[PDB]
Amino acid sequence: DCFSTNILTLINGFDLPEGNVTQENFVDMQQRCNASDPAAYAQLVFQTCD
Amino acid sequence: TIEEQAKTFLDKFNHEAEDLFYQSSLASWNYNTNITEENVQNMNNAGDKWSAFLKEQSTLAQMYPLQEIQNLTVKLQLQALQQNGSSVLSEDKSKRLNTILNTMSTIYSTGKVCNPDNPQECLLLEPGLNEIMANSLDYNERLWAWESWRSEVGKQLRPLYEEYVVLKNEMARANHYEDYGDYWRGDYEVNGVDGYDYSRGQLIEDVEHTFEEIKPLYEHLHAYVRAKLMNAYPSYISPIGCLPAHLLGDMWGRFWTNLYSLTVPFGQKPNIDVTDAMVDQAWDAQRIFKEAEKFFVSVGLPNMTQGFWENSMLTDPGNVQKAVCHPTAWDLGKGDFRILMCTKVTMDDFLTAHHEMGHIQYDMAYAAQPFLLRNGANEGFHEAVGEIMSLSAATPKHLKSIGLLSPDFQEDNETEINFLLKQALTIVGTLPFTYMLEKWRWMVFKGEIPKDQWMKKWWEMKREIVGVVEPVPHDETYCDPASLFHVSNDYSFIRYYTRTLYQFQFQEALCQAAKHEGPLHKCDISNSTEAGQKLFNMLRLGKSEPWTLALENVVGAKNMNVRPLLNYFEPLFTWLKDQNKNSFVGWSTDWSPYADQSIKVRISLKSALGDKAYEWNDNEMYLFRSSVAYAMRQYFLKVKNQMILFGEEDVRVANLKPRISFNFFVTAPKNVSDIIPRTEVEKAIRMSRSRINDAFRLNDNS
Amino acid sequence: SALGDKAYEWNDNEMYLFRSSVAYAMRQYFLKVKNQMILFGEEDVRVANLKPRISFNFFVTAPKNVSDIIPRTEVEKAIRMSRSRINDAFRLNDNS
Ligand SMILES: *[C@@H]1O[C@H](CO)[C@@H](O[C@@H]2O[C@H](CO)[C@@H](O)[C@H](O)[C@H]2NC(C)=O)[C@H](O)[C@H]1NC(C)=O
Ligand SMILES: *[C@@H]1O[C@H](CO)[C@@H](O[C@@H]2O[C@H](CO)[C@@H](O)[C@H](O)[C@H]2NC(C)=O)[C@H](O)[C@H]1NC(C)=O
Ligand SMILES: *[C@@H]1O[C@H](CO)[C@@H](O[C@@H]2O[C@H](CO)[C@@H](O)[C@H](O)[C@H]2NC(C)=O)[C@H](O)[C@H]1NC(C)=O
Ligand SMILES: *[C@@H]1O[C@H](CO)[C@@H](O[C@@H]2O[C@H](CO)[C@@H](O)[C@H](O)[C@H]2NC(C)=O)[C@H](O)[C@H]1NC(C)=O
Ligand SMILES: *[C@@H]1O[C@H](CO)[C@@H](O[C@@H]2O[C@H](CO)[C@@H](O)[C@H](O)[C@H]2NC(C)=O)[C@H](O)[C@H]1NC(C)=O
Ligand SMILES: *[C@@H]1O[C@H](CO)[C@@H](O[C@@H]2O[C@H](CO)[C@@H](O)[C@H](O)[C@H]2NC(C)=O)[C@H](O)[C@H]1NC(C)=O
Ligand SMILES: *[C@@H]1O[C@H](CO)[C@@H](O[C@@H]2O[C@H](CO)[C@@H](O)[C@H](O)[C@H]2NC(C)=O)[C@H](O)[C@H]1NC(C)=O
Ligand SMILES: *[C@@H]1O[C@H](CO)[C@@H](O)[C@H](O)[C@H]1NC(C)=O
Ligand SMILES: *[C@@H]1O[C@H](CO)[C@@H](O)[C@H](O)[C@H]1NC(C)=O
Repeated sequence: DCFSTNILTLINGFDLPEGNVTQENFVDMQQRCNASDPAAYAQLVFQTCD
Repeated sequence: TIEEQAKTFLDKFNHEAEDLFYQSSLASWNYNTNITEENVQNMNNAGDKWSAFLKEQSTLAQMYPLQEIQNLTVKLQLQALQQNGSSVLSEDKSKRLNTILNTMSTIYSTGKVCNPDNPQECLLLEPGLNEIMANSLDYNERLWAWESWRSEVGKQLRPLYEEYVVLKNEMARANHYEDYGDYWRGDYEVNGVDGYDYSRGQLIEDVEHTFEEIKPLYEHLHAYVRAKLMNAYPSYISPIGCLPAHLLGDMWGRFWTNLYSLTVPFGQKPNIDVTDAMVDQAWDAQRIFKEAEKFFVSVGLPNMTQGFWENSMLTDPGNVQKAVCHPTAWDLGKGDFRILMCTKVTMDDFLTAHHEMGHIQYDMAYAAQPFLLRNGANEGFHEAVGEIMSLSAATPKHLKSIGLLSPDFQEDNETEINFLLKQALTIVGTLPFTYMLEKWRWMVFKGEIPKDQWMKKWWEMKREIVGVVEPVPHDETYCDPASLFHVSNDYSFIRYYTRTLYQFQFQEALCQAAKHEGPLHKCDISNSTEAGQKLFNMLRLGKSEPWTLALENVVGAKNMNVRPLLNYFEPLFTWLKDQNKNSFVGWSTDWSPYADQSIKVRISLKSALGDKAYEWNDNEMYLFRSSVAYAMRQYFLKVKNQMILFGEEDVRVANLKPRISFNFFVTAPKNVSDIIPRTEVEKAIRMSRSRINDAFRLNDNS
Repeated sequence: SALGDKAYEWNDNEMYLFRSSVAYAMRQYFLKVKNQMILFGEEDVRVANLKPRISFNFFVTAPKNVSDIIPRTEVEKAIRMSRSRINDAFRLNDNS
């Protein structure tokens, strides 16, 4: 549930299609998102869960 | 080889073309000075005879090569006659393009909009709508006119424009050109000279470079105008946002001149007005032409031929004959030139006389050149000469010299600031618009912009480059740029950029030849033999040589420059910088006039339905708009006890995203200026949310 | 019958919603089968013979052509395709 919350936060932040990000393609899409539009991702509060 | 019969054919063609061009020019002049239908066909078939030479051009496309013509003049004439134009297209496609162009012109010329409450009388564009957009100070009337003209004319003109761009791209590609934009840019292309070359693509970047030196000054002007509008329409413009598009003095925003009455730096002291003194001197509308000709010859220009004085349409007789007298310098040729311009007693006509006589002086200076080379260097020089002539003839010292503007008057600098701002509202308010429009057209022809993102890119560039925001969202069914005269009627728009620069360069160099001391805008040209010789060392060149050489012969530069314009407007720049201590110079590209009352919607189909979830297309958007209209109807009926006919056209939607998230707002049925406040929309959604949800198979979280 | 208690009243706004639903169904059928995009509206759905039983006749026309009537077979096919959505928009199920 924590991972799902993180995915939802990113999706709502950058308005990507709902089914594009998943459990395993999260880090690369996160990197792509900060590279594309910096200084707007910084407003997001990301929590870590392992 | 060959050169021998090439020349011989050029000579024979010139001999057989000059006379019929002369006859056609006489026929057109007689049509224009006296509107009679009986001779219209008499000249129409005459034009057909000139079209005969078109088929003669077919005789120079097969056996005449290109690389073997080493000489310059014969090559220039040959390539000026070699082009096939639109003839390479098939007959069916050619007639399709012709009927498309005619349909677009007719739609623009005879379009009508009218009131939502009295639909019995409608308004055209040229009278009525233009007066509303120029004179009215009402927010609602201006918004209605802007949005209504957009809706009707753009929605009619979109698909014709799509077919037009497809066909024109095909025709240009089949004519050894990359695209149609390349065909348009080919006017400036110069090659085969080894040192003065100018590529078609290079022009693009040059234009961009020039705009980089304009963005500061314009920005300040923009900010100033914003402040002066905040008093006219309070609570409508954000101090840190862009200007609304319908408040800019006219329908499209090409010029900000009509804002002058609202944005006078010092309204207590008026500027120069001399028509009262001109009337007091009681001068007929004949002596001003003689005085202007004397001023023209004082700088060393050749005397004007007697034929212009003997036969011309100078002043309207005032009899039962009613013919249009729009200003025009007719150059029928062979020493026969005329002026067609109705003369009144104003400053405007007095300066238009100088403009037209500069035009004809340019045109007659190079009469010795061949007929095919009897044109200006490019599209920008011909109007630039007239512009510099009128600018030089409008100085207050000139009025003092010519006997007007009585000496008992001190030239205070506040009136100079007023004049500078009035000039800036015209010259500087149009460069971003021209640049953005030509950029949009170039990228549309190039294929960079897909057919489903024309309006998106249009309004993005509008908000980013010009700092102007639309008052209502416009989807892909609109064709706003096609509502311009120059876009629907297939005309080029880049000239108004380059000319606007060229003239100023000239206005420096010539006025430098007169050894000016003070500011540039106060300098004069009259009685400058060196300046006249320098100008004539370009006037007689014509099209025989590349325009770079002609430009260098005057300013010593190989391209267009922006510095003289900034030196022209430096005093106004200093004043504006002084006057904007508190204002936020710049604009933000996120504020919208409708963004306060919008509601955002986010939809998650995959979470709610998982498998067997439907796709989201424009039909689902239609259903959502219908549902919101139903909710608003029910709320207004069951609470406020009023019956209002909301539709799916009253729900305006913006910012659609692949996440399925968008903003929307609601307006009154037949009134675009009336927006339902967000609280009422929230109440209606609260009332009907269960039905809105179950129409789409989603439940309050998706 | 379907809702029993807490059943809503039927006014002209419900007729507007029904016309919008039928227009949506016709749009979807024409887009997804005949490969044409036609802009049907609620003004193209003509309704007659409204009764207190809530029974009425309707037909459909082309968007800007009153002389063009979609034949009953195409309307039947479109209703068959979109009947589930038409039903669940109104809280009724294939028998009410
Ligand atoms: C997202 O971008 C920010 C930029 O603000 C990244 O941070 C900076 O990365 C550089 C390394 O090149 C560091 O020196 C800075 O200290 C970082 N912080 C700044 C400039 O504020 C940040 O790492 C990215 N977010 C992630 C994925 O951690
Ligand atoms: C426009 O100008 C006058 C209108 O006053 C017209 O001139 C006619 O010209 C012919 C040739 O002299 C005369 O025979 C007629 O009597 C004139 N009057 C008529 C018939 O209008 C004419 O309308 C125009 N002039 C032209 C075409 O040359
Ligand atoms: C190229 O052809 C031009 C004409 O198109 C030639 O120019 C003529 O040159 C002769 C002698 O140099 C002069 O008498 C003429 O006045 C020139 N122009 C006319 C009216 O034909 C020229 O000879 C050729 N090449 C050059 C040197 O320009
Ligand atoms: C302008 O039109 C001519 C003829 O209308 C075109 O010439 C054709 O050129 C091609 C390739 O050399 C030949 O194979 C054809 O036989 C020529 N004529 C035909 C039948 O089209 C040419 O497209 C144009 N010429 C230039 C210089 O643009
Ligand atoms: C242009 O005109 C204004 C106002 O006339 C001048 O502003 C000066 O400001 C100082 C400080 O208050 C005052 O002496 C006057 O308001 C103005 N002085 C004079 C001599 O006009 C401004 O200096 C003028 N700029 C010029 C002539 O270049
Ligand atoms: C510029 O040319 C004009 C043409 O003569 C000159 O203007 C005249 O100058 C005399 C000299 O006192 C005045 O009395 C006349 O009234 C002027 N003419 C008019 C129509 O007003 C002027 O002198 C010339 N400038 C130069 C370089 O001498
Ligand atoms: C409106 O609909 C009618 C019939 O659907 C159209 O009339 C037909 O037009 C076609 C093509 O011109 C003819 O072949 C038929 O004979 C016409 N009649 C019928 C009954 O089919 C009419 O063209 C449509 N009008 C518009 C503007 O689309
Ligand atoms: C999912 O991510 C890829 C790469 O970023 C990109 O194609 C797009 O954002 C998404 N894919 C599709 C087909 O939309
Ligand atoms: C030009 O022609 C007119 C004829 O009226 C003459 O008066 C004038 O002196 C001429 N201009 C000159 C010689 O500069």
